This record gives sequence, structure tokens and C-alpha cells, in this order.
Amino acid sequence: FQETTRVLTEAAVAGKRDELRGLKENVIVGRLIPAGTGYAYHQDRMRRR
Amino acid sequence: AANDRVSKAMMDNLQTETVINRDGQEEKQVSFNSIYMMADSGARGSAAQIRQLAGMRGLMAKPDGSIIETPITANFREGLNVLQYFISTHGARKGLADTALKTANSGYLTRRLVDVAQDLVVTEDDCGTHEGIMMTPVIEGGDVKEP
Amino acid sequence: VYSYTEKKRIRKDFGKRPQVLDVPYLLSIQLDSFQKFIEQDPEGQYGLEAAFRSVFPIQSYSGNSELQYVSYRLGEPVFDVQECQIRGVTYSAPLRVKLRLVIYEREAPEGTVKDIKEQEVYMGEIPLMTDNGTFVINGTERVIVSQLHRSPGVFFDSDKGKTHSSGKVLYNARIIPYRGSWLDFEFDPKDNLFVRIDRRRKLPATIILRALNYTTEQILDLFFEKVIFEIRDNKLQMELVPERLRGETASFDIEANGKVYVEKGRRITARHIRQLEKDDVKLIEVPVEYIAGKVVAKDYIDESTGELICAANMELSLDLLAKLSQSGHKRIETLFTNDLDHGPYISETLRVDPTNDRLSALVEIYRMMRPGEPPTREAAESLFENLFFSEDRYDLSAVGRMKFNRSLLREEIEGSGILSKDDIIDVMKKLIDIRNGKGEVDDIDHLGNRRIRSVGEMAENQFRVGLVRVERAVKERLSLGDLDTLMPQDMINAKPISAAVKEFFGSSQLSQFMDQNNPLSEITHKRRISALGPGGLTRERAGFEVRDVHPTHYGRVCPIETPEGPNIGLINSLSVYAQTNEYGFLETPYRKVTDGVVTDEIHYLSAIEEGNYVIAQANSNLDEEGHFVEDLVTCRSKGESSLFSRDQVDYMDVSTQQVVSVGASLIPFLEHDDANRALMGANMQRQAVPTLRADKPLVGTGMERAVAVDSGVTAVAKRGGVVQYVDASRIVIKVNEDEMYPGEAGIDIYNLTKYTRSNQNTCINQMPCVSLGEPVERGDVLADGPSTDLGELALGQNMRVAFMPWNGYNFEDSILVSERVVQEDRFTTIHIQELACVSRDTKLGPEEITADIPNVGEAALSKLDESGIVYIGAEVTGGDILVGKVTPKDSSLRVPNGVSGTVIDVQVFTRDGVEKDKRALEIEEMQLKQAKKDLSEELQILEAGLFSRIRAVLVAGGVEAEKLDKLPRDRWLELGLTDEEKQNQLEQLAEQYDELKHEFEKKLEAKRRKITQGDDLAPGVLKIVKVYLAVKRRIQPGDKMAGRHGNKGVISKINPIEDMPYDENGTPVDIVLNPLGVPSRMNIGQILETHLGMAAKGIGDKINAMLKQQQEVAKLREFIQRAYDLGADVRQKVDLSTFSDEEVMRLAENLRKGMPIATPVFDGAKEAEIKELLKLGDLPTSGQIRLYDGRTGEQFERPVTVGYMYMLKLNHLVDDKMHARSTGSYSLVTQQPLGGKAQFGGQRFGEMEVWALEAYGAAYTLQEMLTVKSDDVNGRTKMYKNIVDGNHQMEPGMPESFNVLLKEIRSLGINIELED
Amino acid sequence: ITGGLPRVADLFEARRPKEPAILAEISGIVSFGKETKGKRRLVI
Amino acid sequence: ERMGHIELASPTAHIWFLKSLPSRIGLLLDMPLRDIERVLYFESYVVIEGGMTNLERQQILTEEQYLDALEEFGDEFDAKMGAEAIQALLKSMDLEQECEQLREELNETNSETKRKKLTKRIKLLEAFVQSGNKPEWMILTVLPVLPPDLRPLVPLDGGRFATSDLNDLYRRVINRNNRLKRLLDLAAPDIIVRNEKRMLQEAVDALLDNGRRGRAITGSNKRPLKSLADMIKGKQGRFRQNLLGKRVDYSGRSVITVGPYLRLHQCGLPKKMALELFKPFIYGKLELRGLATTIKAAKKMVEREEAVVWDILDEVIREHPVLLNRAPTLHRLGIQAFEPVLIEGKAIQLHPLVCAAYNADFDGDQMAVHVPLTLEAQLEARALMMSTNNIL
DNA sequence: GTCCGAAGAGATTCAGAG
DNA sequence: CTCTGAATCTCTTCCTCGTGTGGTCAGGAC
RNA sequence: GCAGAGGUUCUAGCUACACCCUCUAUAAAAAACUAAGGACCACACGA
Ligand SMILES: [Mg+2]
Repeated sequence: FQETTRVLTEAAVAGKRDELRGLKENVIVGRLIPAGTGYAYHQDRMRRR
Repeated sequence: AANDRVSKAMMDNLQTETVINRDGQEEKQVSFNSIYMMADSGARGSAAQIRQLAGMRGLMAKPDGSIIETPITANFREGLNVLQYFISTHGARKGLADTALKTANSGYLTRRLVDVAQDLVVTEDDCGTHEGIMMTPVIEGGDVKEP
Repeated sequence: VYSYTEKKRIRKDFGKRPQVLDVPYLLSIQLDSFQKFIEQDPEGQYGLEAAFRSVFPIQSYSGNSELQYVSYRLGEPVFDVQECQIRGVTYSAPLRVKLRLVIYEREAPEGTVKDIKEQEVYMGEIPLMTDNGTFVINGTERVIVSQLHRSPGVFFDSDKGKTHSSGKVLYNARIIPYRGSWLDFEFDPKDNLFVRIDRRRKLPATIILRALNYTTEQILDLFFEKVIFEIRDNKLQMELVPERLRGETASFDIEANGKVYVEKGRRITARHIRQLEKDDVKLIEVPVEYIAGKVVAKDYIDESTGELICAANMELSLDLLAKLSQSGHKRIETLFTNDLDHGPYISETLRVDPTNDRLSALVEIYRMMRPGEPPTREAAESLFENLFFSEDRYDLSAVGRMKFNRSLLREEIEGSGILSKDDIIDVMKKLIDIRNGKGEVDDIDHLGNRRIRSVGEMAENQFRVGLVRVERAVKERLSLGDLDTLMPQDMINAKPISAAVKEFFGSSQLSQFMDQNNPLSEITHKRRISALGPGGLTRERAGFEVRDVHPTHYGRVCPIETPEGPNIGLINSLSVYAQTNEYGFLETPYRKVTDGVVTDEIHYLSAIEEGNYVIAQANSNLDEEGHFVEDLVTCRSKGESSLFSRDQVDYMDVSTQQVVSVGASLIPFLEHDDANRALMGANMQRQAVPTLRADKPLVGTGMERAVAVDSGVTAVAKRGGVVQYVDASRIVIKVNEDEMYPGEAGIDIYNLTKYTRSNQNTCINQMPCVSLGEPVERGDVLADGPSTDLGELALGQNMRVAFMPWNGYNFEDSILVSERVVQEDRFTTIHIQELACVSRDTKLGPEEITADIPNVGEAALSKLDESGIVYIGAEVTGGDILVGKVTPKDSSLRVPNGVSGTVIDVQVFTRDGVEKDKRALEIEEMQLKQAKKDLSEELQILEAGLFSRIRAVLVAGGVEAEKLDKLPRDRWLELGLTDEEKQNQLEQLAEQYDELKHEFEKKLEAKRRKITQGDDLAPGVLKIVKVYLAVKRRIQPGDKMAGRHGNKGVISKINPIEDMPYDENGTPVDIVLNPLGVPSRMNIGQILETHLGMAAKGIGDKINAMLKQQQEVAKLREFIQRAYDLGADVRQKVDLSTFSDEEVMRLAENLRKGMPIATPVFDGAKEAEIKELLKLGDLPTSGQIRLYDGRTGEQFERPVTVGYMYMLKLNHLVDDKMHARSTGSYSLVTQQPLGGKAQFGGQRFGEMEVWALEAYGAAYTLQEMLTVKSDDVNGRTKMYKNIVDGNHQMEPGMPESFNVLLKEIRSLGINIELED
Repeated sequence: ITGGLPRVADLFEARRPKEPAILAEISGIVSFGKETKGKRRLVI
Repeated sequence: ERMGHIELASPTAHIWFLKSLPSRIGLLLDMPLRDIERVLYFESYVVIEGGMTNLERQQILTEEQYLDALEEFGDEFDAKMGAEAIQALLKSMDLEQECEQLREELNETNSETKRKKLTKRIKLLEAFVQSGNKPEWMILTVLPVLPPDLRPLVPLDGGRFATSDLNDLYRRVINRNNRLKRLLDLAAPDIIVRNEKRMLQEAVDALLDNGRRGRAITGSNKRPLKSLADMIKGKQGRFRQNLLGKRVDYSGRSVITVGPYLRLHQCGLPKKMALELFKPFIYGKLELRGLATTIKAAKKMVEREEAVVWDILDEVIREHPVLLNRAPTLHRLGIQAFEPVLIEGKAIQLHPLVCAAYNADFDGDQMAVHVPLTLEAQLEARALMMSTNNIL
């Protein structure tokens, strides 16, 4: 979105971890988005976990 | 007030210009003037637009917004004087620059909004919560805006 | 009377107003500016010599060596303009300077110089501007654009509402130099004047004042009124001058002369003020608390001991009152404070002022400017006196001083370029008054504060920067003052000057690439007034204010013509008549109005001058007697439209077409259409394309001829005479006797330029519009260039247009052109493409251009010659080979896919050191043959004229019938005359004739070896071959195409001619516009244009009928005369009586296609005039015909408008925008085209596209787009191999761009892991 | 005091206006506790 | 994928923590950012393990103060200078003890400003100790490099191989590191090694983000260098240009026009760009039908656009939706799908009624066209994208 | 052959008042 | 006097696509 | 046809995304065929 340096630094120092579960995150990583025709795929994935 | 009177006269002459022969006596009905057909039908052109086309151009503002004491007497059918055209160009360039900057800021706002609500996805058939919103018709002093 | 050109087609012209000032040279703003740059201008003004004189004097520390400037000469250009455009070299001229190196006598520098020396020293290269107002830098006509920037001079900005979050409008004063540091005086929201040098950290006011060697007493005396108080033996009798009684209340018993005046609980009325003034009082009795609230002015010490009673600006108090009283110091000066009259703004700055003395002020200034290092006294003092007191760093140009003294009411105009302390304190006082209501702020948008820097000034500034770099170098060299060793050439080098000037004219912010596609575009891109550029705004920094048209743009800057989009307003175009001022402001022509009667005297006025004057509108009834019948004639007051009296006016507008640009002066009926659509049309009028055969506008503006003659597109006759020999390539003009040069006269060969690539890849073509034996005069037009017709401007063409919805094909805005347009080749446009190819110094054998290509069949070698270059005129298509370029081990330049068409010309440049190959040999041979042909052509006819000159003396009394034609041709001199010395005169003239042939042959060989020379190129290339593809693009369903009234459309379907709706006569209308684009997009002018075009074509066919079937000259002449005289009060008054009775037939032939109409933009034909013109032809007055349908063959109800709108054809074709990619190139990030989708790259599924896709829920489609269709190279090739097998599977994979991001954000210590 | 796109931007940005109306977070009697010593006081 | 590490001759600060808005180095060391900058850039010393002398472990002193303190205690007092000093201060600090002590004084120091600042610092300390990373790793002693292919030399003309505006940054860092290593090998006087280490730190700053401190360095054409943070942040950064908005294959563009003869689920499509789009589909159909045997033969056949190719193309576009798309798409009705009908000319033809949604204006407007490929994606386009399914 | 504006938003300093 | 607040400086983002025009990118010395 | 080489063409051709045949240390009876490709800023604009 914005202020990539700020958020990246805050995530780094905090040791933050991303549990994607989101539209833009999956878009960046390229997997199915958890909203639409991929919602069933993602619900199955979270069911397996 | 003069502009409003001019608009009313222009309409009352244009929207019934057809005075046709009714098998005998004379009757007048909604005119078939092509401009009025394209305006009244809602095809292209509003009543204010056709008024500023045929009747008065009304008044128009300076850059700040304070309108000129001397309005645009003429219209677009007949000739338009030089000073009147300069006064018109004031508002025309104002709107044009505004619309370009509008597209810029609106694109930015759209990105901001869609990146704040990107992750919200419907994921349950019901939440089972009685809590809601006491939705009512909106009356902000005037009549009902949204029934 | 009319010149011979318009005598063959006299443009029918409306417009009642008799124009008093003809349209000036439209390129004057460029040409005059550059000519001013290249001149020796004294008395300050901008010249190249001026910069020379202001930079060359060099002082040396103990070197005793100085540099003196004498003169500068620009050498003859190395290559002509056309040659430069062919090669690529900059059309320049060497800058030969005659510098003087002088060393004064050692042990006595006060004496003269002991060793002087003069040498014509090189300085660099100055790119000259050709006659057309263009620069040719890298062989491309690269025109400059004049810049409009905030002029130097103090400006008192308002800055309303923004800060303090209170609406309290502070007042900041800004004084911008021309070359220096911006200085800001700003007010604290707490009302404390703050100085801001270079907009840097805020700093209190008095530090600058203290840095001016001031003290607190002096500052307080300069800034405030002093209330005098005296110590008298009765409680220190107070003194109050009654002038300070402006609406103050009386907290005390106002009394004097033993008489009470104002009691408690009252304010002093102005009547009481004048009563006190007439009482002639100075003293008054107030309680001592009143003086306590005052503030002391001057420093006071106890003379009994010498200790400070109280410092300056120290508030009084009871203890301080006692310290004053018991000290015997009878003198008290208090600061007169008042919220209304004189607020105490500097006193609070002193309260805030941390610095005390001048040294501390300098130290603080040095700290804020250069932080960190210890602020040495010498360093700080030098910084201040070099920042605001040195001509070397703070030179306000004469315009800056003029604006400064104007805005500070000082009557002086000229002065030094620096700021005296008086200037600083005056700016302080003016800002304080602005805060105190006296005097008002000024708006930057006002054209009296925005200056115009043309090419000359910007180039001169860049040249001065280069010169200060060079003078630094000269001082560096002069550290070792060698004498009698080096001539005045070695101490300098032309490299810095050349670098600066070349960078400014090439890779620079305003050295724009001229958009050569229409003479209108050529002109309007030179009159462009850009607010961008160095020292100016940006497309993002600009706000709503600067965009909008100020009420002073009237007649100075066109408010209509303006690039829509991001750079709206910033790049407005100069209006028609608005020449630049001497200083740099915008003057506009106005007519002096003596009381009662307007005169013809033209008085150019700047915006500041205009406000004071009263300007009447051009569209008023003067009739050359003035005395506007309208006693309430509309006038322009101080920036406000306000109707005035008849005698109250002082100036009047010059012409009704003054307020618009030339790009908008072309638009007919500009009165009617809205300014939005007018701007759109004037922008899409610069974007036409030169049509195959140009066609005059059936309804123009009469000034298109001016814009077509002033531009360089049309070869104008600089010398009147009779056309001796015309040709499609050259025009030979036989000069008349009156215009002859004294001796060695002859012809004037206007060598036309045939098809040459433009900048926008259009055909710069010239067509001779004359015949063998038709006289031409001065300023005549000979060769119609691109988009010109008989000297007029014909951007597009004109065809029948009917406004009706035709089965939705013209649904929203789309045009529906008939197949008749394409069939008659009406809109075909030549496009010239260029395919460069170079031969580089590759190791183990250079790049050689040979037909010895491997792995190619005879089809590849077909179009190529025996030396690897395609023949001139091969119908090449996509992928075909044109240039060999065998590299050491096949890099053949091939036709990029899509582009097609013939190849017109190949140019083979070559630097010395490599022998030209066979095709290059043939090219050189034909070029030298052409050069010799041209030279011999200008030899033989010139010698014939020279013998005619010599035959004149052999016919001036001594005429010899056979004795003349009995001596050989080379000797028509030695014959029988009556002089007794003419015999020897003729023998020596024959000797001169032999020498003349010698100089002619030497010129021929000079041109030959100019061609034969090795063309120096970029470092590392052997020889460049340039190939010119020449496609033939025409109308197809998708070419953007518009009329002049901003009615932009796109072709929808090439409708068969039968389908087109035909009128009663059966003439099918070629175009069916969409009517519904008129009301909303309010451009009703295009319908007035349509009706007038219909009337014009009615006149055309009316005369065509009586010319098709032969009718005598009398009937046609009377009809043409009546057609011209029908106008109500038209100024043209064309009479056909004076015509030769045979050129009237030529006029009719040029008129049979349609009577060209001219309606000046704001004085066009009214309803009655166009109606009468329609009724003259056998045409309906209503302007609407009954178009029978082309398919149904049934009458259209509601008869529809039919007329000849002048439809352009915009450059935005479709075959250069029809793009599609299956799979092609990829990048380091595996994006396809990355930077430029022109390399057969796919579209960008942009940022908003993924949102618009995931809003549906297209997870599979989105995953496709951003993993397997674009990024996942392994998955991409796997899915390709999958699809070519019928199966349509998919593999997600990892987006390689995400891997790039992973590695990048992992390469900076932030560990990233795809942890599972 | 703007009624266009900046109004929507200001709303969705939750920008407190430069002159915001001040409200009381607790219900009760209004008073001026201090004697406006620097600024006025409101005690509920 | 391969990376390389630059063994810094001395530890150097990480800009993303120094002179940043979060100012992590500020909260962590409880120092002013100004003072941290001063010690790192070698303007002033910072003390470590002062001990008996009055200077504590967290004080900042000038060079004259350094001389005076050296007089106070010759060796027990230590004032390391530069980034090594910050490294040592981070080493000496223990998170857990400091975290619990900060919690202790947070429970008592009720000052609202102090409460906010202490909560910020304690949040940083807790999220930094519970997360598996030590505070020493803020000071990067070993800079890694990008993979060389992610940072290549592009051209061959003019100046042979130009740079990537990052190779020069890494070269500057390497050169400064090499000169510092040479100075440490030659034991140069401390002032010149201070200058060398300071400019090494500045070069590392420019590499990390050219423009976070002072005059952004430039040696190529007087413009700021595209640092690593430049390639990540902003529109031009990877996140937005190259990740969310990847340019796609099987796509095309053309100025669009109106065709009434079309249906609502249809759109015009030039035969040229349709052929250029579905080339893999054409290859597959030709290979199935036997009109060609290899992809070379199919490429030749489609490049000659035989009449056997057109009727095969109209066969493969029987029920294959394509995603029309306008460039300034705002609502999701800005990208629909249609069954494209093969027509002559160079312009996509859009149904009139679906121009109101597109905001199409037919005055030279260009619409991108995209082709779903996988049958799940084509079916998804048919079910959702197609205009007859999103009328509301 | 190889090598030296503007707008806001937030973090951060002054101050001024208890 | 020290802490809620006044200011101060500073940093990030500003439709998204195209057609395109160009301009640009590490030497001499040992 | 998955690690190499050879073959009738045309230096070289072993699935390199890639096109035919042979075998595990040996080179020819054989026609359709071949190359995996490129960055950053300013400007005219256009919707
Ligand atoms: Mg449009």
C-alpha cells in the first residue's frame, strides 16, 4: 500500500509473521485469492490444516 | 430572476412550438424540435444545458467563485461577444483543470479504499447477533432524501 | 488591391469590423528574441556580448594578469540547414572571440600593461535558429519553447487560511532574484516577523537588520513612531501629539490649555481630533500607569554612574518609572503601538531575537546556512556579503529592479543588481503596512508579475553559467602568470561552454521535440508559453490558482488553446497579437482613443498598465469615427468587466480576433461553441496529418493564409518576378528589374524539399502552385507545403456531412465515413518511417554491410543489391531485409513486423578510414552528379543573365544587329560602342568573366569535396545506413478523426457508397455525424460551420454548372461579384471589374470546388448573412434537406441537416495502435515489455485490474494473469506446451517477480522465508 | 468546510477538522474550575 | 538465486533503523536520534563501560571531552567511536532485564507522555526479545548483494554495457570497504581511518536508501541512484509495478468503436489481433487436424495466414470468452467478457449498451483485451465476467 | 595483462505555567 | 519545575494505462 | 529421446522451450528442419 520502509522495518524488528488469509497477500504470492472461485479451495486448505 | 424568466419563456416557446391542425380548429402539443426531443427524452442534454444554449447563459463566476455583476446576455445560437467568451472561458478552464486533478485524486482515493478493505471477504452464512442498526429515512432538515 | 496568389482564389470574407493592425509575424517571439541574443546590445539589455563583458574581466591575486574582452564573431555555418537535417550534426556556428590577455608591469600594478596579445580564440558552438524559428540539434528540428516564470521582484503573498489553524491571514513577503537566493519575510502566527533565506529554517527579522550593521536604536527609529515624553517638575508632564487619536478610548482625563476635552468612558471622535489639532496642543495629563504600558525606544544610562537605565525595547514599569524619574533624564521616547494604525511587530521579534550584535547575527546566519563548522567571523561576514551584497551571486536583472521599485512605489527604474539596506528596510516596511491594512497584496497569476523568458534569455543564462565555469578555469590557470609563453587561447577551453550550451539545446527541460505534422502545429508549438521548466512550476506542484485564467490573460495569453490533461493551464499558448515587452512582460496592441473618436495609433500595453486604462470591446459600433452609439459600451475596468460611458473610455481593442491564439483563430464560428469544446478542437487541430492532396477549408477564418505563409512549410517568394522554370522539385524565379541586385544578378532558385520524414513521421512535401510564366511578388507563396493549398492552411479535408443517427454506427461520438471517401483517395496520408542501422567497431573485423548474408534464400537477396542495401523503391513488407550488417562470428536490419510500403531513400553515411561499398559508391556518385547538375544549372543561366547585362551596354546606343551574334558566345563584349575606353573595359570584363567561371568551378569542387568527406559520427561506428520506409495509411474502421469544433470521433464502418443516404439529387453524404454530441458537448458552432459549408458548396456548384456547360465570362463574372457583395457590411468589397477577364475564369476554376468563406473568429457571419448566402444558391434556407435512405430507399421524416464540415484526420491512427502479443520477450523480472510495450509486449494488467477482477471472484483468471500468463516462467512454458496439446491445465508456481522482491528485501538484512 | 471529493477523503481519513466541536465524555454539571489560568476549564 | 556477502571492514549502521520514522534505534538505545547519528557518523564519541568515571554507559561526548575523560581515567573509561560503538552498546544491553525494569518503572511513572513513550519502548523490547533476533543484528556487519541477474548490465550500443544504477552503488561500497581494509592493514592514523569509515557508512546508507540522509550520491547523469529501498517503495517499486500489476501475455489493445449488429454477449475483434492472440490455440488445433506436424510448421502456416487458418480460428473462438478492459477501470463493471466475433479492420467493436458501464466514449478510446486460457478460467469468465451475467 | 506545493501525519524541541 | 500541550522539522503520496519521441549510463598510469 | 557422440544438409545440432534414428564407448543407408534476448529519467500528448 504505502510507507513500505516503515511497515517493513516494524515487521522486521517485531519478528512479524504473515498468515496470508487475504486478497492482496495471495495476489502478491500468486496463489488463489480467498474470495471467489478460490474461496472453496482456501476453505479446503484451512480445513486440512 | 431575468435568467429564470428567459428560461421559462424559452421553454414555453420550445416545448410546445408545434401548433398543429386538429381536423378543424388549432391545437398545440409537445413540440418535435429536434433539440427539444434530445433534451426532454433524456437522450442527451439537460434543461439547464438547453437553456444556456438557447436562452441566457445566466451568470458565471470569477476564478474564486464570486460571480460577475454583468452576465452573459447572448447565447450560443446567436453570436457571443468577446468579453462574454472570456468570462465563459474562466469557468470552462476552471472545470477542466478541476476534472483532471479530480481524476488524479479519485484514483488515489480508490486505491486507498480498496487497500483498506481488501481482506474483508464474506465467510459465514450467519453471525447469530441480534445487534444491528436502527436504520431510518434520512431527514436533514428538508424533506426525505432517501425514503 | 490583391497579390497575384489570392487574385486566383480570393477568399470570401465576412466581418464588419475593419481590421486596423494586420496579423504580425507569428514567430516574432522566437526569431526576434534569438536575433537579440546574437547581437552587441549595450545598456544592460540581453545580448551574448553582454554576458561576455560581464564575465571576462578576471582579477588575479599577485598574478598581475587580467583578461579583456574585445569582440565576438559567429563563423559561417559548417553545413546548411538541410544538410544538417540529413546528417544529424547541429546547425551551429563557431564562436570566435577576440580575447585580450594583459599583464600589468611588475613592481607597479597601478601602471599600464607591459605585454598584451590578441588572438581569435575559440569559445564553442552556438546552435543557430533557422528562418522557420527552429533549432536542429541532433539533425531533428528541435524547437525551443519560451518559458513563463515568476518575474524577479518583491512579492507580498497572502497565504490565507492555511496555517495557525485560525483563519488569521498572515502576510509573507518574498523577493525573488533573477540569479541568487530567494529571500522570504514571513509573519509568525504569533505576529513576529521572520526572515527565511532560501526557504530554510525560520529566523527572526532583526538578525538581517543587525547583519546590516544596524543597532536596536537605529532599527526602532526606522520602524516606529516615537511618542515624546518630558520630565517636568509636575509629575513629568506627558506629551501626546493629537495625530495618534485614530479611534482610541480615553482611559484618562484628556485635558490641555486648562480645558477638559475627552473624559472617562469615551473614545476620541474625528471631530474631537480636529478640535485638539486646532487647539495647537502637544502636552496632556495622563496617569503614570499609561506610560507604564509603553516601551522605551532609545538606550539610556545614568550619567551619574554610566549604568544602563534600560536597554532598547524594554517595557516601562513602576520601578523603571522611578529609575527614569530619579535619574534626571528628561528625555523619554516610547514606541507608538496600535492594533489599527501601527502594530508593534518588530518589538516582539527583538523580544524573540537571540542574537544581540552584528557578529552574533553573522554567526547565526552562517549556522543556519552552513551548519556544523565553527562560524568564523571572516567566514560568516564573507557569506553574508556574498549572499546578498555581491553582484557575483545576487544580480537582480534590470527587470527585477524595475518590478521591485514599481512594487515599492519608488520612482526610479534602473539601478544596481544588488540589495541595498534601503531595499531590505523598504520591503520590511511594506510588509508591515500590508499587515496594517495600508497597501494590498498581489496575486502571482497576474500577468504583470509573470515574465516570459524566450530562447535568447534562457540560452544566455546557460551560456553565462558555462562562462563562470570557464572563468573559474581561467583563474586556476592564472595562478601561474606565465608571460610571452601562451597566446590568448590556451588558458581557456571551449569544452565547458560547448557542454553547457549543447545540454541546454539538447537534453534539457525545454528543448522540446517539435511536433512537425501541420503548419498550425509548427506555429503553435513555437508560440507555446510553458510555465514548466527550470525555475518554474511542475505538473504536480501546480495548484488550482495558477491553472485558472487570470483576468489579465485577455489579449496577452489565449484562454482557449491549452493542452488538456495533466499540464492544463501551465502550457498555455501565446495569443495572436501579444508581442513580448522589452523587459519580458506581455504587451498587447491597443488603439489610442482620443476624446470622442478612436484613433488608429497602436499602443502596446502591459497588464499593469492595462488595469489603469479603460479598454472598450472590439465588437462595438465605431465606424472609424469612434463615438460608440452605445452610451453604456462594455469596457474592461481594473480587471473587471464594467460598462462605462462613451467618453470615459481611453483605449480600445485592436481587432475582434485578438484574445485567442492562432491555434484557436483557425476555428470558424468560435463565437458559438463552448470554450471546453473550443479548447478540445484547438488542441486536436494541431494533431492533423498532411493529406494526400490538400483541400482548402470551405469555411476558414481568413488568417489561415497568414499562418501558412509565416511558417516555413510554404516556400515564399522573397524576390518578386516571373516564374522562369517551374518543376515538381525546383522553382526557378526570373527576378524583375525593379527588385534586381545591382550587379551579378540573375535568378533565385527555390529548391523545394520533396518527401522528407517529419518529426511525427508525416510527409513534409511541397507542391509548386504556379506555372511557367506566372508572375509572383514579394511575400508571395510558391510551394504549398504539407497541409497547404494555394498559400492557405488546409490541415484536413472537407466533405458532405449529415447530422442523423444512422443505425447506431455513429452511436456515441463515432464518425461514419462513406466508402466514397476512401474510393476517391480523399484521406490517404503518407507516413515516412526511418530505419537506422550502424556499423560498429567490433573486435576481429568490424561490422561490414555486405549482401554475403548466410542462411538466407534468394528471396532475401531479391530486394537487396549486390552490396547488401535494398534498391530504392522496393515494396518491402514485414520481416524483409534492408541492410546487410554482417557481424564477426548476421545482424541484418529487417523491416519490423507490421510496417509495410515502399522505401523511398537510403542514406549511407561514412566516416573517414573505411572505403564506401558498392551501394555507397553509387549513392555518392548520384549525389555528386546531382550537386554538379544544380551547380551547372546555376552557372549557365547566371552567365546568360551576365551576358544580358553586358549585352545591355551593347544595346545602350551601340546596338549591333549581326555584330552581336557574330562573335562567339563566350565573348559578347568586344564590339562597337561610343566610349573610347569601353573596349578595354570589355576586355577586362572578359578577364573578370574567366575569373567568374573559375570561382564557379571552385564552388563546385568545394561542394563536391564537402560531399566526398568522411562523415564523422559517434565514437565507435564505421558507417551508418539510414533507410526510409514510406507507408501509405488511409481511412479504416478505427482511425481517430475530428472536425475543428472539438467534435472528436472515430471511424466506425466504411459504409458502401450505396448504403449512404442520398438527397433528392442523389449525391450521397460522405459522413453521418451523431447529432446527440451537439447539445451536451456544447459546440453549436459546428452546425453553423455545416450550414456555411453547405452554402459555400452551393456557390461552388452554381458556378460549376455555368462553367461545366460553357457560359460567357460576363454571366459568371456578375454571379461571382454578387456572391462577394451579398454581405451586409463586409469589409472585403471584392470587385471583379478590375480582373483581366481571363483570370476571372481561373478564379472560377479554383472556385468551382466551393466558394471559400472566411469568418473572423469573433466577427463571423450572423444568421442573416449565412441565410442570404444560402438563398443565393439554389439551396433551402432552413439548411436541412430530405435525405432519402440509402438502403430502404424511403424518405427520412424530419428533414436532416446536410453541409460541408471541414473534417480533419487526427494522427492517432489505429494500425499503429492495433497491438497484440501471444508470447515474446521477457525481462530480468520476467515482465514481458517492462519499459515500453512497443517491443511486441503484452498489455499491463494494471493495479486496478486485479481489484476489478477479484471483485467478481475470478481467482482462477487472476491466478492465470499474475502467475502463469505473466511471471512463472517454468509454469508459463509448461502451460504453453500444455495448450499446444489441447489440454488447458495450469500450474501455479512462484511468481518470479515475487522471487525478485524476496531477494531484494532479503538483500538488506531483513530475513524473509517462505516458512511452512 | 468543503463539499467535494476532499470531503469524502477527509471523512474516510477520519481527519479531525482544524476547528472541531468539543464534547464532554461524562454527563453532569458544567463549571469553570480554574480562572482561565492559561485556558478555561470545564469540570463535570 | 545465488547471493554474495560483503565482509565490511567495520560494522555499519542500518539506515532502515537510523533516521527512520519508526526510529527503532532511538527507542531501543533510549538515545536521541541526533546523538545516535553523531556517534555513528563519527562526529562525537559514545562511551561504553565508563565504570568509575562520571560518564555512564549511555553518554555522548565530543572529542575535547574525550581527551578530558582520557585524563580522568586512562583505560578503564572507554569511548568507542562510530558504528562499532553502537554495536558494543547493543551487546552490553540485555533485553529481558531491561524489559522487566522498564515494566517496573512503567507501573509507577504515570506521566501520560512518559507513559506513551515507555509503552512504545516496552512494546519494542518485548516484541524484540520474544522474536528470535538479537539487537546486534540491527548493525549490519555483513552486507549481502542482489543476485547478479536481478541487477544486470543491459545494453550493447553507445557505451557498450551501461549500468543498472545499483552496480555502481555496490561498487562504491566495495571500493570503500577495500580502502578501509587497506588502511587497517597499514594502521593509518586514526583521523583518516575515521574519515574512511564515515564515508563507508555513508556509502552503505546510499546503497540501503539513497536519500535518507543528506545529499543523495550521484556519479551518473546528475540524478539520484535507484537504491534498494527505491526498487521496493513507491509506484515504481516492485510491489506495485511488478507484483500487483504484472503485464500479461495473450493480451492486446486497439481504439474501440460501436457495432449495432453485435449481440450483448459479443464484441468485435480484428482478425489480425485475434490471430496474434490465440496462436497457441491455433497451433493446437492445427496439430490435431494434421495440417501441420511441428510447432515450426504451425508457425509458418499461421505466419502465412492461409485460408485453412481462418476457418480454424473461427472454430477455436466458438465459445471462448475474452476479457475486454478499459485502461482507467474503477468499478468491477469496468472489465467484462464477450464471445468475440471475427470481423475485419483494426478496431475492437464494443456493444453500445455495455459502454455505459465501461464509460466508453468512442472518440479514440483504447481498450485492452485479455484472453483467459485454462478451461476453468474460460468457464469462470463465462459465468461471471460475461456482460449478460452482471447487468445489475 | 592487470589494477586504482500541499496535506497530512507523525516524530521531536520550546516554553510557560504549575 | 515538568509535563499536557504549543510549536518545529521531516517524510510519504499523490488515476492508470498506452502511442510514442528522444536523452542517459566506470582513463590514463605503472 | 533426458547422462555423450554420429548421420544424409550448412560451422555446429546431445529435447536447450526446441524437430527424426541408433548404442553405452563404435559413426552411416535417409527425405520435412534450426538460434532460448534484454534497463532508468525528461518531453509531446491521448481516455
Ligand atoms: Mg473517449
